Amino acid sequence: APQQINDIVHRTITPLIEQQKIPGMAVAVIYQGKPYYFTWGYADIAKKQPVTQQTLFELGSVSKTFTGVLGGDAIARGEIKLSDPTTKYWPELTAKQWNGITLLHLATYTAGGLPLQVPDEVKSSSDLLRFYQNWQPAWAPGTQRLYANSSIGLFGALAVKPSGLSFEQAMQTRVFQPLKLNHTWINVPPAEEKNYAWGYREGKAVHVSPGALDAEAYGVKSTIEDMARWVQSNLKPLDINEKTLQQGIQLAQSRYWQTGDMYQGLGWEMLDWPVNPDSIINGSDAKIALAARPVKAITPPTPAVRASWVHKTGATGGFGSYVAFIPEKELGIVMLANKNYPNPARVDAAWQILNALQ
Ligand SMILES: *[B]([O])([O])[C]([N]C(=O)[C]C1=[C][C]=[C]S1)C1=[C][C]=[C][C]=[C]1
Ligand SMILES: [K+]
Repeated sequence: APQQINDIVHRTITPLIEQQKIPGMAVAVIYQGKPYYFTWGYADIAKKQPVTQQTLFELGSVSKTFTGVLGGDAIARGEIKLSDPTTKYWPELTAKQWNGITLLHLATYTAGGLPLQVPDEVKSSSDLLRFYQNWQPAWAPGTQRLYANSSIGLFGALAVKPSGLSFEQAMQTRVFQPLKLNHTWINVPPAEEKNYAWGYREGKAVHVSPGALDAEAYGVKSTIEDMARWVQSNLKPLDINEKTLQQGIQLAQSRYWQTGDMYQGLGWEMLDWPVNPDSIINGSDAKIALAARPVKAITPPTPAVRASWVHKTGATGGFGSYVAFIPEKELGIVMLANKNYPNPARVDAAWQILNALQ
């Protein structure tokens, strides 16, 4: 690798791993559009398996960027519209609080305070309908943002209904396969288990447990190579040959709502660049508090702005992920770890690397 990239990555990441006691980590830097890869430590401490470029990590909520792009692809195909009422795709949702809640609201966490998590007791399709029917919004639609797996999760499930495919099949056929993400999975096949890192929580090896709307909200596993390819695809959507997928990516980085310095896309979140990491932390879900924030509608949404810091954090019980990129600089980073360590530390490291290289 170019020595400047080698140096800033190692000089940043080695102390981060020490500070945070991270067992294993993989990083990719995308510079002038080429990926450069770095690995440290262990995918499996007990079996002494190193992190490699082929190691699978749980992306956690970075999965929402795939969900948002898959939804964008469905809009581009003319299967759904973000202006559609939720009830067009789920007419069984007859409770009157749903009147006025659109797919846009679900996708962007603005439906009125859908909860963060779907309860563990929701096990069946019947259970899931009961949950949404019984939910009482705190706020009118389109007035406050409250980050929520139950919101964008439901968006993903509904978005694929016109296709006639399961969510997983749709993601595979319409996003993973066209982009050559051949080691990216909603369900890790047995053949790939040799690559699947363990997550570590309180020093115990753990993997994400099944849950309602898991695929849609937090269920993707991927390698550093495929994640670098995902960043490249999102940096340069005009190089994508499949027209609806190119359009979908563009829709997911459109700016739909503003809160403070932050703009909400479909899965992706964005700020204007230049921006400093304290302002990114407070302008994002990377902060340690669960924040209800009033939002301003961007009427109509601003198309994807090249001068942006585009990012997403993710976690599972045992993993912590971060992706950020700046389109007008052809520059991005992926950080995958098998420990859920504090978000500000992720952003700090990412910014330190990208600002050195831009
Ligand atoms: B995401 O913001 O990373 C999301 N992830 C998950 O819900 C997956 C997890 C399973 C167990 C622990 S995290 C998230 C939302 C709200 C709280 C934490 C993580
Ligand atoms: K599920």
